[PDB]
Amino acid sequence: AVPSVQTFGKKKSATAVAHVKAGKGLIKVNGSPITLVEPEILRFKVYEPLLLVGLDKFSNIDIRVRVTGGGHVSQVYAIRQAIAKGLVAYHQKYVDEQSKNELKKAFTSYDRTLLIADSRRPEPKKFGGKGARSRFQKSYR
Amino acid sequence: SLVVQEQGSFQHILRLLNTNVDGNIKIVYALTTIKGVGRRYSNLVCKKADVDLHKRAGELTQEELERIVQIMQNPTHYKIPAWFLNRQNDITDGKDYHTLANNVESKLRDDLERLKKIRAHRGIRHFWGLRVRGQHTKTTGRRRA
Amino acid sequence: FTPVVLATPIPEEVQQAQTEIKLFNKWSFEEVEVKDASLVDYVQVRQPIFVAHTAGRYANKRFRKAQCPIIERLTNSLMMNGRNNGKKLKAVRIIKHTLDIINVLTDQNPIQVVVDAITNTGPREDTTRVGGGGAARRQAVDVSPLRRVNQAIALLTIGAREAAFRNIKTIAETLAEELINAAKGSSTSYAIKKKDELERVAKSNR
Amino acid sequence: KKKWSKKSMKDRAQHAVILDQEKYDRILKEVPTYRYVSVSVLVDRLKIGGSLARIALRHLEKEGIIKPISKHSKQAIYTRAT
Amino acid sequence: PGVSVRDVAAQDFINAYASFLQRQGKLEVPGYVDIVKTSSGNEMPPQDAEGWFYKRAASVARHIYMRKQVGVGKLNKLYGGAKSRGVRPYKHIDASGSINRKVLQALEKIGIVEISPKGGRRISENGQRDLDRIAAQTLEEDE
Amino acid sequence: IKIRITLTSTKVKQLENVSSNIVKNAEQHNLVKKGPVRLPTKVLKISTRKTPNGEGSKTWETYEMRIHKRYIDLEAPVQIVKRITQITIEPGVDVEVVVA
Amino acid sequence: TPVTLAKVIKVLGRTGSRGGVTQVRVEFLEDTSRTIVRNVKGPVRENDILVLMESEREARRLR
Amino acid sequence: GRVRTKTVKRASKALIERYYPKLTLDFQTNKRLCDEIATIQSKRLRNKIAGYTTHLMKRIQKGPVRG
RNA sequence: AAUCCUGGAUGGAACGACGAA
RNA sequence: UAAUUGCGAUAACGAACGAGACCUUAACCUACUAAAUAGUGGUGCUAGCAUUUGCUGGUUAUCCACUUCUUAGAGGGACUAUCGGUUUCAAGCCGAUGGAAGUUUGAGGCAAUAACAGGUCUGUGAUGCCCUUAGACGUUCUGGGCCGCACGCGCGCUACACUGACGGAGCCAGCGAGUCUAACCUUGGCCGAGAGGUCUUGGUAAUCUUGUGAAACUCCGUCGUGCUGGGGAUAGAGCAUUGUAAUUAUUGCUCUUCAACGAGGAAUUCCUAGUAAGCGCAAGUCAUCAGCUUGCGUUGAUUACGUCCCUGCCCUUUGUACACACC
Ligand SMILES: [Mg+2]
Ligand SMILES: [Mg+2]
Ligand SMILES: [Mg+2]
Ligand SMILES: [Mg+2]
Ligand SMILES: [Mg+2]
Ligand SMILES: [Mg+2]
Ligand SMILES: [Mg+2]
Ligand SMILES: [Mg+2]
Ligand SMILES: [Mg+2]
Ligand SMILES: [Mg+2]
Ligand SMILES: [Mg+2]
Ligand SMILES: [Mg+2]
Ligand SMILES: [Mg+2]
Ligand SMILES: [Mg+2]
Ligand SMILES: [Mg+2]
Ligand SMILES: [Mg+2]
Ligand SMILES: [Mg+2]
Ligand SMILES: [Mg+2]
Ligand SMILES: [Mg+2]
Ligand SMILES: [Mg+2]
Ligand SMILES: [Mg+2]
Ligand SMILES: [Mg+2]
Ligand SMILES: [Mg+2]
Repeated sequence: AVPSVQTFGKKKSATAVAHVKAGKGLIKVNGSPITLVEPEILRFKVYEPLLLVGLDKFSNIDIRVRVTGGGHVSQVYAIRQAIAKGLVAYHQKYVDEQSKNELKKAFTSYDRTLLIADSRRPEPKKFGGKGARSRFQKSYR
Repeated sequence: SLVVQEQGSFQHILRLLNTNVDGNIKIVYALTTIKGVGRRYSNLVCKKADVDLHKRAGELTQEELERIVQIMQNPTHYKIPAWFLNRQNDITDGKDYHTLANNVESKLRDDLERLKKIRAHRGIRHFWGLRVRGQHTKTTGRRRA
Repeated sequence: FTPVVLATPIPEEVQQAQTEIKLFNKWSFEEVEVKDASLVDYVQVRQPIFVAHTAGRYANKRFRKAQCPIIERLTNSLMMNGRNNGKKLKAVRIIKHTLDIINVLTDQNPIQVVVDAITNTGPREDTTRVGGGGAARRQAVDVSPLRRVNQAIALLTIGAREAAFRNIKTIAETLAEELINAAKGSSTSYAIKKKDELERVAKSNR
Repeated sequence: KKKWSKKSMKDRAQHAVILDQEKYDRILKEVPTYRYVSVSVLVDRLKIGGSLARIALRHLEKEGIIKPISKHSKQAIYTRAT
Repeated sequence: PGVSVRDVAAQDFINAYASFLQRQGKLEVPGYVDIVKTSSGNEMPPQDAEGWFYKRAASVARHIYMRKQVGVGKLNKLYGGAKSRGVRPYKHIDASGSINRKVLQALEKIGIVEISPKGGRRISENGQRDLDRIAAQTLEEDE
Repeated sequence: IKIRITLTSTKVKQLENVSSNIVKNAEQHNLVKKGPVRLPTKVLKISTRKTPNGEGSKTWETYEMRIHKRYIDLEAPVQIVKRITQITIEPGVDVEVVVA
Repeated sequence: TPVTLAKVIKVLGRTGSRGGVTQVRVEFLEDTSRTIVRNVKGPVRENDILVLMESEREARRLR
Repeated sequence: GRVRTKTVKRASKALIERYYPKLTLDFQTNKRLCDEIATIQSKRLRNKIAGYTTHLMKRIQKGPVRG
């Protein structure tokens, strides 16, 4: 047994599990490195926590995330949340607390959602319309 | 990737099957100007004639053009699978032709005339000028002509 | 600076844009000081972002959109007129192309260019239907910073869209030339034309 | 059968779809002096069509006259090489 | 260090593998090629048309390398798409089945894919080695 | 001997009472077991116009039946199995046992 | 090309029949000690800033 | 709005009327003794009662309260 | 220790309906 | 105050109904219970690349361990908590910090008294009276019709194109349904351009269909401002399926035909955040037929956070020749 945790990131309906352990610094995504995420722009959106905290903190540790649910953008957001949360869990359990708390402060200074999942969920569809708030169309004459 | 400059061989609007086909646009969608020729038939014949589809119609040889129209008016000889044909199992001889520029509307006419002299429902409907495919006529096709 | 390498090879341009400085897509957010005050505190700069996409929730409270970065506001005001609703990725791509164009032309920072355009195309006076009843007319009034910014973005995007519709120029380059003409002060830009007619009407109805 | 409109027309331009030597050496001399180059530029300037324009951009970028900075489909961007 | 299909981008891999197969020029083509649409929902045939059997073959090889087992039903579900039924609203429609079926037959012939238990088709060691080496070429072209 | 017992009711607390009394019987007899696997409850939805006639505002009504399903796997002699099926039944609860 | 900057110090209330206008008493940044009441079209907070195209005008205060 | 109803207010007033030398200005302990000392069907109503008891104790610690 | 102050408005057009109960 | 919600005032006191409370649902729990019908890791066997440790995978009787993800059950959690302002300084309101969550947390279910001479005897073996009751208005068989078209309205679907159409690759959801004395959802194999056909298989269903590999979307390319590869109505010919039977084409497929439409006048509808809008998907009806509805999720904006100007609602005061009540 070597130091390892497992965390998760979430969005509307996506879930990104993330196994984090000690290794040589490979960051894979469902079979593949982080450079092949295929929006080609939220690739940079997912590089964010790495580029923020500095890649030196990823040399000792390997992350492997499995993602299911949602659509492409939501899978990306689940990925970045699971990554940041797994890093923070590692630095909480195995490394001291000061590194963890400055890491958390950096993440929450840049963007709050990196470590906590947004609360917005779909409102149900109500009859008389196609959506929740919309109604079909009134005709008086 | 490279630009052929050009020669004076280019021609604008040309003629085939009694139709003034426009040049300066690609061959397939140019030949689709011909009645009885659509995008599928045109792409297929331009493939079977060994023609570069990237080329504009206005730069082609009479060899290529006559080969193409030969394939058009005699398709089944050039391994066209007989279900591309607009008129198969025709109505009289059982053979599978392919109608073109004027034959399309003349054959449409004599079909309507067959149905009318038979006094069938579709023929009476056409003769009155109404819709035939069971569509509704209460609230659509008002300004029918 | 350090080039560090991982078990997964992280490229050097991403390493640099990580640890050198926090850029845009590939542009710095410093050297974009606003010269005209009264729009500071409402154009959110000095909070850099790698892309203009964020799942940010600013429409819950009143003045929270002022803390949303202007480029996300521009992307957001791009996706409209129906078919294009949603599709924020296309807006982001169009924006990236547009800022590349505004760098090759007019080699200043394209972010400085767009904020200059915002500052210049902000209607300062505007009208309203006022009265105590039948005595109804178009009385002129001041315009607030936030509505100035919003109306600026609306005018820019609408002009770009109306230009790009039914012609060959891309939405990207229409937006680019519109932004540049606006930042200069042109009277060819849709936004500036609308601005000056609005201001003239306001002047006339004092 | 009313319009509620009148729908005025346009000039119906006549962009070129084949080129020649005059248009070609014109391209070669006039693509320089352009700080930003793409299909819309090479259609509002030199009156080729977009197909010719894309082929010409690939051609020029091959030998190297116009420098790319991003070559996204539906929007190709090029400047002049110093 | 080790290389596989997953460490290389999809589009580039597939283009490389289809070029390899077109240059190899031995796989198969049925004969009804250059006639068909690949799907009831498409309204035109392909535009390349000097190939694209190689592209589909590369794509399904990638797909079976990723997955455990597949079938013509799955591939029709995947390569099918939005059919414009003119005036009525769009809809998902499965693709043409003979195409993918004969693709899998030709790949079984050349020995990239084998028939699997639990029904369907699976990647064998030969195709695995081949695809890995092609991806190796695809990312050592980077130098 | 490898029996499964499934409980496919609507009344959650009656069902849980049955599951509880079964498992305490199992442990007082010292029987190893896979615990109560609570399957996902399934919601039979039925959507209907409230009105018999057609007129009125188009008001709709979604009735639901919640079906809660549980099961437990046991390893035990058939004598204790048959008396187990002899005991532990409730109103409004459908049970079935299956060997192998 | 003269314009006057004015800082908002007090939001009084909404005005106009449809509520799309707000009365505010401001403080001229330049030439301070001067306070004037003005209409505004959009949203506004205290300590915001306004660009008066003309400074010599105040609205009929609703009192 | 966050107005509370007469059920809450009256129940809190009773709890303060006869359990003052007891619960203090902390909602958590006030909750954890109110569930013990009164029987209530709902956790939500319990928490509302406890919050109002805390507010009333805050009132009491600086001057008295009418009623 | 300095120190002068206020309360306040109007504002166009808009015809008609069988009786029975 | 969302609220006859409450502070309080007080010829009223004390109560009830309604609202609220409540119930369901969605969001938090690396705290409890567990789970080859959901997963994860490890170890066995094994494929490939690297070989130097490793990386990606496969593996049913290889077992071992765990429950973060997933399921549920029992519970916890938020009560506007804490702080600062403001108010007779009370109910309460604003802001900030914290927090999963601080618009009664969000959406719904139930939802008062009094009424409409609202709708429905075509849902009722719920029904009074009248009519009819054996060449019946009963019942049933055949064939038509309810689709019928010079026109006028309403709910909607397609689009009027480059933020685009098309061809390739990429490739991601959720709510749910399904066969018994039946014949359902169908995987996989083969044939066929296609629709579809055929040989088998799984499933009474967290297990199989189904990761429902959905669509819009992204990346590459073709086209190139041309009523044009936009648009795909209207027609002709043929091939398949449902069903006893499709002829006024049931539908599906193929080819050909290629009309208006160039952003819509007076008018007018819906909508304040994961909401509008785009996007498709399951179910309902169903032998076949979705352009409809009921729900589902994917992408996801702008603009208010206010007013009573229009249309109306509530409370009070006021006037009234109104009482089937300003029609
Ligand atoms: Mg919707
Ligand atoms: Mg659409
Ligand atoms: Mg354009
Ligand atoms: Mg596709
Ligand atoms: Mg009269
Ligand atoms: Mg009269
Ligand atoms: Mg294994
Ligand atoms: Mg307080
Ligand atoms: Mg509620
Ligand atoms: Mg009745
Ligand atoms: Mg009868
Ligand atoms: Mg009818
Ligand atoms: Mg309706
Ligand atoms: Mg596409
Ligand atoms: Mg699913
Ligand atoms: Mg079309
Ligand atoms: Mg259906
Ligand atoms: Mg029917
Ligand atoms: Mg219906
Ligand atoms: Mg209205
Ligand atoms: Mg009077
Ligand atoms: Mg009277
Ligand atoms: Mg009157």
